[PDB]
Parts: sequence; C-alpha cells; structure tokens
Amino acid sequence: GSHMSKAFDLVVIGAGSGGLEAGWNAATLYGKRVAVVDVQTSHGPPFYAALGGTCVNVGCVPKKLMVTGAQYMDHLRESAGFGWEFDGSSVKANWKKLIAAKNEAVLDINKSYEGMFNDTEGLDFFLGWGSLESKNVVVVRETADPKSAVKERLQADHILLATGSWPQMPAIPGIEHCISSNEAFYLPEPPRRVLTVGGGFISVEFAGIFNAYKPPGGKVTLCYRNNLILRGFDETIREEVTKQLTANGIEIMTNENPAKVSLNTDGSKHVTFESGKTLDVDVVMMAIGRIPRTNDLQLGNVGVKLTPKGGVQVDEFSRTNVPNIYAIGDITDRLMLTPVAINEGAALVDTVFGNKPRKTDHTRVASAVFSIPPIGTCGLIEEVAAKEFEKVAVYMSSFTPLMHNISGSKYKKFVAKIVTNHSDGTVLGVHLLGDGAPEIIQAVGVCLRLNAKISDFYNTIGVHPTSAEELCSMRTPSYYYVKGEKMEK
Amino acid sequence: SKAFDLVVIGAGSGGLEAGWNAATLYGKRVAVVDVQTSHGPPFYAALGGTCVNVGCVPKKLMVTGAQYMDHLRESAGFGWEFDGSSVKANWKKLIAAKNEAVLDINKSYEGMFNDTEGLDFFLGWGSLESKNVVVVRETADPKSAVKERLQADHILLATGSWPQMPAIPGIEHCISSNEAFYLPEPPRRVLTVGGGFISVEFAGIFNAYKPPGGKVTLCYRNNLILRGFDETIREEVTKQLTANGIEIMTNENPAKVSLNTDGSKHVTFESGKTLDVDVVMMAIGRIPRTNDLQLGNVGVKLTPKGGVQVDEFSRTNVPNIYAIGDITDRLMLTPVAINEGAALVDTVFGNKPRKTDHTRVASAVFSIPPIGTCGLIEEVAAKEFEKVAVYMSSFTPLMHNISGSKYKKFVAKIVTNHSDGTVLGVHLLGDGAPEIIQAVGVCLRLNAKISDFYNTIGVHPTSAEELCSMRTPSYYYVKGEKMEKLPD
Ligand SMILES: Cc1cc2nc3c(=O)[nH]c(=O)nc-3n(C[C@H](O)[C@H](O)[C@H](O)COP(=O)(O)OP(=O)(O)OC[C@H]3O[C@@H](n4cnc5c(N)ncnc54)[C@H](O)[C@@H]3O)c2cc1C
Ligand SMILES: Cc1cc2nc3c(=O)[nH]c(=O)nc-3n(C[C@H](O)[C@H](O)[C@H](O)COP(=O)(O)OP(=O)(O)OC[C@H]3O[C@@H](n4cnc5c(N)ncnc54)[C@H](O)[C@@H]3O)c2cc1C
Ligand SMILES: CC1=Nc2ccc(Cl)cc2[C@H](c2ccccc2)N1Cc1ccccc1
Ligand SMILES: CC1=Nc2ccc(Cl)cc2[C@H](c2ccccc2)N1Cc1ccccc1
Ligand SMILES: [Cl-]
Ligand SMILES: [Cl-]
Ligand SMILES: [Cl-]
Repeated sequence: GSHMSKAFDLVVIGAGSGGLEAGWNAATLYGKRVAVVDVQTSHGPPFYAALGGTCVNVGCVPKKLMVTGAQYMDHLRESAGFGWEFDGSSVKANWKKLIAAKNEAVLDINKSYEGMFNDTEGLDFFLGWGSLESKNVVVVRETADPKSAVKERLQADHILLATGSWPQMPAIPGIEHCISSNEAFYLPEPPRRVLTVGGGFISVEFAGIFNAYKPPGGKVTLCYRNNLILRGFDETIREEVTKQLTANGIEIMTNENPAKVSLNTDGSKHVTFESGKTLDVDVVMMAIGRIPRTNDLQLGNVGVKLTPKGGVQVDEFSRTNVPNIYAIGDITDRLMLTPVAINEGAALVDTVFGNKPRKTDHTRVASAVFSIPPIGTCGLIEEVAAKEFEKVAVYMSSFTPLMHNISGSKYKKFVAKIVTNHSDGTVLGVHLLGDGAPEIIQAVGVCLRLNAKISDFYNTIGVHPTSAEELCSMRTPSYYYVKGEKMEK
Repeated sequence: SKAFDLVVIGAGSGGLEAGWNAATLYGKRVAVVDVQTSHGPPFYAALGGTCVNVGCVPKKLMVTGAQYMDHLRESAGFGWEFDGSSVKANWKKLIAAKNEAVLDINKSYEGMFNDTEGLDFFLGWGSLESKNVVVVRETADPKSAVKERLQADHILLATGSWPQMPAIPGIEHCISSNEAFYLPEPPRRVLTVGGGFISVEFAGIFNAYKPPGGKVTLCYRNNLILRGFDETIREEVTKQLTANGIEIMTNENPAKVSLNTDGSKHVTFESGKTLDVDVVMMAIGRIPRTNDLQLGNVGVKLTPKGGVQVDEFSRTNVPNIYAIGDITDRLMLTPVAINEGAALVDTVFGNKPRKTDHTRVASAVFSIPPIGTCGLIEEVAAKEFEKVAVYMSSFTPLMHNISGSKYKKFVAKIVTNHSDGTVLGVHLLGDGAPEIIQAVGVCLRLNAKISDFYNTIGVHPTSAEELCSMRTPSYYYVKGEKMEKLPD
C-alpha cells in the first residue's frame, strides 16, 4: 500500500545565501522542521553553485580571494619605492596554484555546511532539482528536465523559492563559444587574451583578476555596450575607475557590443561587434547580467506570477500571489547582494514563523566593487538625488595619496564624495574609490540609518593618517543641484 | 608692522590651523614662529610640526614599507613565485624616500606662507617677554641675540611635546624616535623601551628592515603592553608581534645603559638581567615642551604634570594667552590639536564660541597588524554603568589561512550599556582597523545603539561587516563584575 511522504513546516528550494539563513533561523530559533534542496553538495562543474549558494561557491567568496591574489602584482611592484629589492625577472603568477588554494577553501566551507546539516535537529538537506508539483508539494528530481525520475515528494506547509540567478547569455551566433563567470573559476590555464563582456562589477572584477595572472604578452579587454562602465555608480568614480584600469594595462571598449563569435582554426575566438570591428581572444567571458533562475521551478503548476523582467513578484514581505509561497534573494530581481538575501530570509522567517513581522529595507544598502583599487558605496548618487530633492549638495575630495607618490602608482586617485539634502544636511549618499574603500564604507551604512547630517561627519575628529578621515574634513560643498541643475550658488 | 592680531609659537598641527583660519577666514595679521624651516637634525620638528616632520606622516610611510615583509611572504599562498633568497630590505632607500616626501611638505608649507597675505612666518626661538610681547631669539638659550620682538594682541602657545628620557645612568647613550627617523643603517639588534604606540610601531618597522640574524626586543615595565587599549587586543597584538619574530619583554625596566667600545649598548635591567643591542630607543612617554617658553615672565600656570593649564576654551590664567595641542598634556593627537586651534580662532575672532569635544575621539595604532579604536574600554565602562555588555568576534580571516599567516586573528568588539543598548566603545585589530573605525566615530556622535549596528546590512566580504553581525553579548559586567551569563 501507500506510505507517508517526508513532511516539513518549510521547504526551501536553493541552499544559498538567503535560503540557508531562512532554513537555519526557522529550525534553530522557532523549532520548525525544515527541508532544503540543492543540486550539488560541493562546488564546481557541472552545476557550479551548490550547497552554500552562489556567493560561497562561484561569487563573493572565491572572487575576493582571487582579487586578493591579483593585488600582489601591485604590491610586488610598489614595494620597490619603500626599498624592497629582489630579482624582478624571477616573478611568475601561478594561476593553477591560486585555483587550487581557492578550491580547497571553498570545499572546506561546503563540508562545513554539510556538517551543520548533519548536526542540527530539524534541518534536512536534499540533493537534486526541486519544483512545485502543487501548492504544498515540492518534488525533487534527478535532473532539471521535468521528466527525470522523482527522488522524493516533500509535503510542505510553506515553500520558499530561493534559487538565485544565472548568467545572461545573449542569443547571438557563436554564443556557445563563450563562457560565463561560472567557468572562469575553473579555467585550467590562465587565458593569454580574454574579453570580458559587460560594464558591471563582475566584468570589472574579473578583468583585474585576469590581468594579474595572464601569461607573457597577454592582453585583457573589456567591452561595454554604452558610453561609460559601472552604470548605477557615482559618475566621477566611473571615470576614475576607467582611467585606473587603463593605467594598469586593461583595454576598455565602450560603445561596443558583440554581434557574434566564430571559432578560429587554432581554437581561439573571433569576435565581431555590432560596429564591424573585430577582436581575437582565447576567452570570451559573458558578464552582461544575471537573470532570476525561474525556468526549472515549474511555477505554472501553481500560478506564481512573474514580473515583466522575469523575477518572482513579491510584496514588501516577500510573499507571492500564492499563499504559503514566498521568494527572496536574486530570484526577486531587487538588489542582487548576499547580505540582502540573508536579511530577506531572516525577515521572512520572523514574519511567517516568529512574532516580529519585519520587512527588509532595500534603500541605503552599502556595497563594494573589488576592482583594483576598489569602490565602496552607500545610498543615492547625485543625479538620482537631484531628481528627488529641490537642493542637493555635493562635497568632493580627490587626490593621489602620499604612499602612492612614493610607490609609483601615481594614477591611484582616491575619491571621496558625500551627497546631501542641502535643506537639512541629511546625507543621502557616500561614494569612495581607493584602497580600503569597502572597509571604510561599512560604518557609513550605520551612519545613514541614523540619518547622519554632513555636520555629524565634519564634527567628528579624524583618525590620522587615513583615507577615511577625508569624510570628516569636508565642510564646503564643491557644488549643488537646484531644481535639477548643477552650479556653485 | 611688528604688531599682529595673533602670534603663534610653534608652526605645527594646532598652531598652523589657528594661524591659517585667522588670516584667511578673518583677515587678521598673523605671525607664526618655528625653529627650523624643514625636517631633521638638529631640531627634528620644524615648520609643519611633529606629525609632518617626525611623527604621523613619516611613520605611516615607514610602517607601509614594513608591511611588504608580510606581503612578499603572503604572496606565495596566492600562487606568486620569485627568488626568495634575492629579497633584501633597503633601509637607506626608505629613509631617502621618506625624507624627500617630508621635505616636499615643508616646502609647500613655505609656499603657502609666501603666497598668503597677513600670514607671516618667523625663524627662531619664541619666548614670552611680556603679556603682549613675544621675543624671537637665535637659540633656545634666553641670553642669545634677539632676532625680533612682535607685539601681540593675542598669543597662542603650540610648541607641542618632546620625548621623555628617564634619569638612569647612561641615558645619553640612548636615542628617541627623533633619531630613529634618521638612523643611517637599520639596527641589527634594537631595544625599544615602552609599551605605548611609538615603541610598538617602531618595533614593527625595525623588525622588517633588520639585517640577517637581527632581533627586535620591546620592553615594558608592567605585565602587558598598550595600556589604555582593549585588553583582548593588547593580548592579541602581543601574540601577533611575537609570531612575526619580535621579542616582548614584559616586567622589565632598564636601570643602566653602558657603552661598549665597539659602539654597542649593554643594558642592565632592574631585575639584574642584561641585554646587548646596537640601539636603545626610549619611547616611555612624551612631555609638554614648556621649558624654553620663559613662562615665568608672565606667570602662565603649569599643572602638577608639566602641561600648560587650560579651561575648555584653551584659555590660560593670563588673559589673551592661549594653549592648544600636546602642550596641554591631554590627548596627544594631530587632529585634536587641529580641532582645538580652529575652535579657538572661531571663539576669539569669530561669531560663535566653540569648544573641542575630547570624548569619543577615534584613533589608531599602526602596529603590524594595526588597531582602530573609538570610545570606552570595557573595564572603564564597568565603573560608570551598572550593566555593560561586550560583543566580540575573533577569528583568522580566510585570506590568511591561504596566506600562511594563521596567527593573524581579526578582533572586533562592541561595548554597550546593556540597559538601553547605547554603544560606548568599539575596538578593532586587523588589516583595515584604522580605516574601519573612522565612521564609527560618527555613529557615536549619533548615539548609535547595538541594534543600529546589527540592523545595517553588511558589505560582503569585508572584515568591517563583522560589526554588523553581532546581536548576542559574549559576556557582561554587572556592578563591575565580569560574568558570561546575566544573573537574572
Ligand atoms: C561572480 C559573482 C560575484 C559576486 N560577488 C558578490 C560580492 O562580492 N558581494 C555580494 O554581496 N554579492 C556578490 N554576488 C552576488 C551573490 O552571490 C548573490 O546576490 C547571492 O548569492 C544571492 O543569494 P540567493 O539566496 O538569492 O541565491 P544563491 O546563493 O545563488 O542560491 C541559489 C541556490 O539554489 C540552487 N538551485 C537553483 N535551482 C535549483 C533547483 N531547481 N532545485 C534545487 N536547487 C536549486 C543553486 O545551486 C544555488 O546554490 C556575486 C555573484 C556572482 C555571480
Ligand atoms: C613618533 C610619533 C608618531 C606620531 N603619530 C601620530 C599619529 O599617527 N596620529 C596622530 O594623530 N598623532 C600622532 N603623533 C602625535 C602628533 O604628532 C602630535 O599630537 C601633534 O603634532 C601635536 O601638534 P601640536 O600642534 O601640539 O604641535 P606640534 O605639531 O608638535 O608643533 C610644535 C612645533 O613647535 C615648535 N617649537 C617648539 N618650541 C618652540 C619655540 N620655543 N619657538 C618656536 N617654535 C617652537 C617645534 O618646532 C614644532 O614644530 C605622533 C607623534 C610622534 C612623536
Ligand atoms: C547562521 C547561518 N546562516 C547562513 C547563511 C548563509 C549561508 Cl550560505 C550559510 C549559513 C550557515 C548555514 C549552514 C548550514 C545550514 C544552514 C545555514 N549558518 C550557520 C552558521 C553558524 C555559525 C557560524 C557560521 C554559520
Ligand atoms: C588649512 C591648513 N591647515 C593646516 C593644519 C596643520 C598643518 Cl601642519 C598645516 C596646515 C596648512 C597650513 C600650511 C601653511 C601655513 C598654515 C597652514 N593648511 C593649508 C592647506 C590648505 C589646503 C590644503 C592643504 C593645506
Ligand atoms: Cl600557471
Ligand atoms: Cl640598508
Ligand atoms: Cl590600514
């Protein structure tokens, strides 16, 4: 006869930044029975993400290590200025060694998270592909093909969709000759010539990475379809980052977009842009965007509605149009950042299972770009602020620090900008570029949630000598926007 | 002509801020006096002050130089390969690059005087002749040729401080940090005497630039270095200096230093223990530089400590004579002195009176690895508040597991008044700590609570995000008593 399905208060689809924080909190804080589904228990091909999520397996965590590795190129050169001497012709960047180090580090996190499943009562992990068979039934199948064999049918009171996002690949001829960030983490050799396609943080970060590790006579090229990389970021910074990448030897192609790629005789790639221009490279890494990973969930089975862009539509509390079905993290197409997914999962579990309804605040969120040098930022850019306030003030400091006069890296301009509501002094945004920018910016996030005014920044006594003390020496606006237009008046 | 709205004795952090605000923001006629136009022997400090010439600015460059000892080694873990045995640390190169950068700052400060109307600079030694007279003499000797007398509406004392040298026999064979900046070769064996930030910072510099077989020793007369800093961090920095080869000799104080014929120094400690070194750098404290001012001539009051006494608005007992900066023997920090000077000018020549806030001042120690701190340490908090909670996070970041520097724990601590959640102090150890703390200083002006920190979304991956991931206290103090759990 028949026998019982395994049953849960909460089934989470995707063992990532957001779904792990939800699953953990529901099990350990509210004594719920939780199932969590993911397609792999450790990182890498075939599926790249795995137990742990995108950040842990193929984003924030391995990239940062790789960016840190890339920084030694600068450090070794800059040390001469302080008197370090050594045989410069003996220097070699060993990519294989970096990839192996990073692989070990990620696997340890993978194993560690599996151990925490094994050790936590009421928190179960399920290996495979999850989808919605009906409103309270989650099936887990062998592969993403909806006709592959069912492994388990889970009864679920509540279902959380947290499958994250996936790299956008444009439908152009030869797209199958390109890679994404996923494969970039697994290249067996460092590419000699690479094109990173796109202007966002992922394209920019990997360009620096590839730039540090490329072999003899290699060349890194980045293309973006518009005028100026890093759309969404402060404008001075977009321009500074452009020049500083260039200065470190990276070719920026603005106003270009690939129209197709063919394979050369020798296995390299021959890229033709929309403009008629061409470029031959060993690697084409597409990083033009990430799209909500919804295709495998079978949402039609239950009528979960999407937005026009393709994300799962949700209210401020992460609820879908179907009761007992929720969605958080990249699948919702808000801010695609790990600590927002984390914050979203926690808020959702407080709301549904705790006694503290709460909604995630998506404004004033701090974030970074680990370019070399990095960007740290929190809040509104000046052109956004000008459109929402009658009188905006901009304070700006920008100078090559002294250490970098001695180091020889003179192109390294530090930029600090504070954007105010000039009617009351409220700080709306802070924008930084230069060494340590991502660390400086964290407590600025706390500042904005405290409705800090410019006078709070300037009244604070500086720590000397730092870059950060620039945020506390600015008293006079560099310029303003008055009902939409720039001046010093 | 020889009459000025303001005379500043000491062209330093505090004095030059005051000298510049008065002339540029108020149109006052200003005179500033200093002993030397650029850095170095004989007088070390000069135009720019201590920070520019023999303090924050050159030491930060030199600690920056010292960090490459770690960087070169840590690079192997990330796949970098080069001939380790060809590595050499060239001190003369470092000192020459430091000297050039500092000289550029002297020169550009000289430029701004020459180009600025009613801001005048005078070479020599300033002393108070009468209430509205400042004499500039040739040397620090009262009895040497007068160079100028300047009539002064208002007088600012900003002569700063000077290394304290204890009266032990053989003190004359020891140096201070002043000479340390100009050593022609890096010492092979060096004893840094003091538990405070100059000693600790210099110990890390010498440790990196030391020749083969060299050894750095730091000594401190009490049990634990960095008195005044977070206890966890004091212990943790101690272990990480030891892991990088520096010897920490606590509970020891030099009683005698004698000179070997080969030029080395033979140090006898109070314990009767002895040690031989090439250089003994005394960094046991810094005292207010008041001896050459001739304060007797007008009776400006000094505290039982040596410092010019002042009220909150930098006023001495002699009307129209003010004191700011290390001469006041309070917080000896460049940006404080700068704040004091500007607040004083706002008060004397401006609209609104203004007083410097001495509480919640963020500061750093550029040790390797470095410290960033703002506000109260827990044991001081436990004396002023009935329930205090401590949130702590301490672990070796992942980059240092790959780097091979496993000993490098990052420490983050928040101290609250547990009754209302107000953040009383934050204390940090690890790469980035001086940069991370700056904006914490602002949070504390805004009376931030622990929940304001925890509710802010992290920037990931950073060390700083650790400040925004703490919601459960690690331990507490109740009525001064340390305990893990609250009692009820
Ligand atoms: C290259 C790169 C670098 C990044 N760097 C940063 C950074 O520095 N800082 C930062 O904050 N963010 C960074 N991010 C973003 C961050 O990774 C995401 O915002 C975050 O992981 C989203 O969390 P999530 O909970 O939405 O989903 P994820 O963490 O992506 O988890 C989704 C999981 O679901 C699994 N899954 C998918 N479909 C199914 C299915 N049908 N059944 C079962 N399991 C399924 C996937 O395997 C995956 O493990 C980066 C992203 C990338 C690609
Ligand atoms: C090694 C070292 C490292 C330091 N690092 C830091 C740091 O990292 N961060 C920080 O905030 N602080 C640091 N400091 C402290 C900082 O330098 C001082 O707090 C600051 O410079 C004090 O400023 P001041 O205005 O009181 O006078 P100073 O900057 O000390 O200026 C005093 C000036 O007066 C001159 N003078 C003295 N007597 C006379 C006279 N009678 N006539 C004419 N001129 C005279 C001297 O030439 C000197 O230029 C450091 C100090 C030292 C010694
Ligand atoms: C609290 C927590 N939240 C997570 C958020 C995002 C990720 Cl990718 C991982 C975790 C992690 C975790 C690990 C296994 C199962 C559930 C949660 N986890 C458990 C944990 C406890 C103590 C230290 C580190 C991790
Ligand atoms: C405003 C200002 N304050 C100082 C505080 C401390 C020091 Cl050590 C130096 C200055 C600096 C200055 C330089 C020459 C004369 C007076 C003041 N100065 C001038 C300046 C203007 C713009 C950029 C940098 C320095
Ligand atoms: Cl290689
Ligand atoms: Cl040398
Ligand atoms: Cl730092």
